[PDB]
Amino acid sequence: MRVQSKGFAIFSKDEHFKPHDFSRHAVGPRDVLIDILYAGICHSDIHSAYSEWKEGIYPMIPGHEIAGIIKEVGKGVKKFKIGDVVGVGCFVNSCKACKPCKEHQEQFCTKVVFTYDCLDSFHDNEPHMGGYSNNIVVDENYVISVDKNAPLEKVAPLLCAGITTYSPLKFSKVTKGTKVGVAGFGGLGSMAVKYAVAMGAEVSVFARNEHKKQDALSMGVKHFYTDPKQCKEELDFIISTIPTHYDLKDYLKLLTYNGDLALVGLPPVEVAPVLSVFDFIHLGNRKVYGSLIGGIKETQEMVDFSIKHNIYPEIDLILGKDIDTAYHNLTHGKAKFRYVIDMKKSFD
Amino acid sequence: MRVQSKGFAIFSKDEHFKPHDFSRHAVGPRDVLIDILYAGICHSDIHSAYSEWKEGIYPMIPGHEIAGIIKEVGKGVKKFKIGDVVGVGCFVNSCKACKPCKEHQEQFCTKVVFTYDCLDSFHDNEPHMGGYSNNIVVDENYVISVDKNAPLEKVAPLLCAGITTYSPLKFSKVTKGTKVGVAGFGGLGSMAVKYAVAMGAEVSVFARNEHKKQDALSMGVKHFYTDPKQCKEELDFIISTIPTHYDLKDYLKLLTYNGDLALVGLPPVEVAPVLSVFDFIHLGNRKVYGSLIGGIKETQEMVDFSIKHNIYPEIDLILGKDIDTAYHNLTHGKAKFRYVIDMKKSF
Ligand SMILES: NC(=O)C1=CN([C@@H]2O[C@H](COP(=O)(O)OP(=O)(O)OC[C@H]3O[C@@H](n4cnc5c(N)ncnc54)[C@H](OP(=O)(O)O)[C@@H]3O)[C@@H](O)[C@H]2O)C=CC1
Ligand SMILES: NC(=O)C1=CN([C@@H]2O[C@H](COP(=O)(O)OP(=O)(O)OC[C@H]3O[C@@H](n4cnc5c(N)ncnc54)[C@H](OP(=O)(O)O)[C@@H]3O)[C@@H](O)[C@H]2O)C=CC1
Ligand SMILES: [Zn+2]
Ligand SMILES: [Zn+2]
Ligand SMILES: [Zn+2]
Ligand SMILES: [Zn+2]
Repeated sequence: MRVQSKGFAIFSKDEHFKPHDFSRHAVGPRDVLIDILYAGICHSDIHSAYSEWKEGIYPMIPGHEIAGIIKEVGKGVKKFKIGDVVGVGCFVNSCKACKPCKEHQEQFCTKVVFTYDCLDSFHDNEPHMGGYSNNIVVDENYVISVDKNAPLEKVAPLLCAGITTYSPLKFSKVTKGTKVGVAGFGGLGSMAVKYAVAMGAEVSVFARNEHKKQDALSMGVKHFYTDPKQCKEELDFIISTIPTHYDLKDYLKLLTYNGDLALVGLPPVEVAPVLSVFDFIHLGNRKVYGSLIGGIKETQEMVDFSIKHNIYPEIDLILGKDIDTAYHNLTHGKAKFRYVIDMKKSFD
Repeated sequence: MRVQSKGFAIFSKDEHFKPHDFSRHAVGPRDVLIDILYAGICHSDIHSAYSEWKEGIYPMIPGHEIAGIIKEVGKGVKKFKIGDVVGVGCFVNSCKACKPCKEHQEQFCTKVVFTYDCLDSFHDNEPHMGGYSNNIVVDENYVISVDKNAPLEKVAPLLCAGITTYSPLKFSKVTKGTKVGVAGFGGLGSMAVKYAVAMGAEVSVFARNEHKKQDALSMGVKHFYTDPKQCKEELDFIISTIPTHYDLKDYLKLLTYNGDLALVGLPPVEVAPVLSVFDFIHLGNRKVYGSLIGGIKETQEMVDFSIKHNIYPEIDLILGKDIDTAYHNLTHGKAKFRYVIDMKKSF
């Protein structure tokens, strides 16, 4: 039997979100049915909702920062029981037979099923629906285990903001004394800041004004800039989470010899920056790479780490009916860090 | 007293080379006068000659692969004597006072003087003339010491093709068992192969056809492709020397996790490939950087290493009057590896 669901859907790129009844695939012998308690809003939600990257699949239900409780399990499930506290991230399935799947980087699988705005090739190519909803059905190998005493409203954005920034920090070996820049001081940015500080880094933040400078300082940030040109120092590592137009050269030039610039931010495609061969050679010996989310394994490692060291996103709790207001704030320079939807209260 | 010279000049971006008489600044107290014996031809000479990157300064005398013999020294010269065999690469002066200068990366000095197609601010902003000529006057700190018995025609291209490929291989710590790809099998491509092979790497070459497949095999190349999509394994390190349009993503996607793509090739600016943020993220965990020539100190080390291990470019000797044919061959797929001008025989 298909699982009945409800959530907050957008029907085309210029409309408002509305309550939407729908259904998901039946609980298969390896699936679990999760009741969703908290749903983080990521800026990827907005880019997808508005078709800023590509043409979206509508009706769309975004949200891929999911924290909840296991209500039901398929009969072959071994990794979870009813009552378990869990999280779901940016994808819910992959082919499990390719090189990326075998290397625990399922996010690069060519048959990866992202949580929303993506056809589910494992269920007759039906559109997958995200986390702005009351439940979700996920193959057990894509579910993150969460400590039952962790604050669940704070856990939810670890599922995307947390892994996406944790991953390149570890990949570039950020450690004690590493000079780290964080460009874009929002949901991902503040997680990058917290992890780099917990890792022993000396952290610089680049924002567009000083509205959150005190929160930066309170996080242990050593330099706060409102323009990359103000930074007079060479950095070893920079993570750019910027979701609007900018010039990659302004950051690449800040790096020391053999420094890394890790790109996670994803502006709309028509304004997204590029680097040419001439740019790399002019600013030579400074390395650039991209990072996409993380694998299931490293996502589990990151959640475990974050709960252990009490490293959580700064969140503001809202209801499903506030989604349009949250998206406005996030696109007009009015947001703080993460918004999180209290899904139980939204569905009274 | 200005030094008198002659060589082979282009007078605008769409013309043929012509014999040209000209003069150079006098031998200053830290300068040496060098008699040019062999002048390597670099594709950078063509891009500059043809204004493919920016507005050229004409008349222009390219060549930044110079081997020769010191004929005079200024009175304050302390590293060189008359008779020393030496090389000159892509630049002839710098501020000496910035941080790149001090860290032996003079090629990044904002006041660097490139060997040609560049105004020399140390000499009243006059255009500097390169190596397609009988002589050159260079500050001694920009001159490379060359073993007096090394084969000078094969030394000349070390001064640019050598350092440019040697530097990123060292920077990326290519070593025994590293899987290395080299894209564009021409002057820099062949040097890069020979270094990587000498360093014990497993080497793949990427060309546009198989005309030089047997030569790759001769040099110890393990795999030869005519399309990057042919390559079915992951590479630790790729150096791209390509001077025409291509899609960077075809190479980036061949790198293993934590692999390096090193960019040195510089196609005309109007068709220079780019990577967007979307490209990097879709192809995550694979690092890209550019490399520019090398500093003097690393250039000296590269030359010492090459000479000591007998690692030399494959060269074909030509006359100065054959410059246009050589440029033709290099822009029409008919070149082998490096052309070198036999300067003593060119006048
Ligand atoms: N796997 C991946 O690679 C992932 C990528 N992302 C992408 O990361 C980007 C950021 O996500 P999220 O953290 O949720 O975004 P949010 O808006 O929280 O944060 C973006 C931040 O960047 C600041 N900002 C915007 N433009 C600039 C600029 N030009 N310079 C400096 N700061 C700027 C914004 O502040 P203000 O507007 O108030 O000035 C805001 O604080 C999005 O494009 C999202 O799609 C997200 C998850 C995963
Ligand atoms: N410091 C720096 O960064 C420096 C950069 N350079 C740049 O390096 C580039 C190459 O220099 P050089 O080695 O002298 O050039 P040459 O022409 O010797 O060699 C280039 C090679 O690339 C091959 N080739 C051309 N297009 C492609 C393609 N799309 N895919 C694969 N192979 C291709 C050519 O073969 P064919 O055309 O016959 O198919 C040729 O064999 C130039 O842009 C030059 O300016 C040079 C010195 C220093
Ligand atoms: Zn996200
Ligand atoms: Zn797969
Ligand atoms: Zn300088
Ligand atoms: Zn050159």
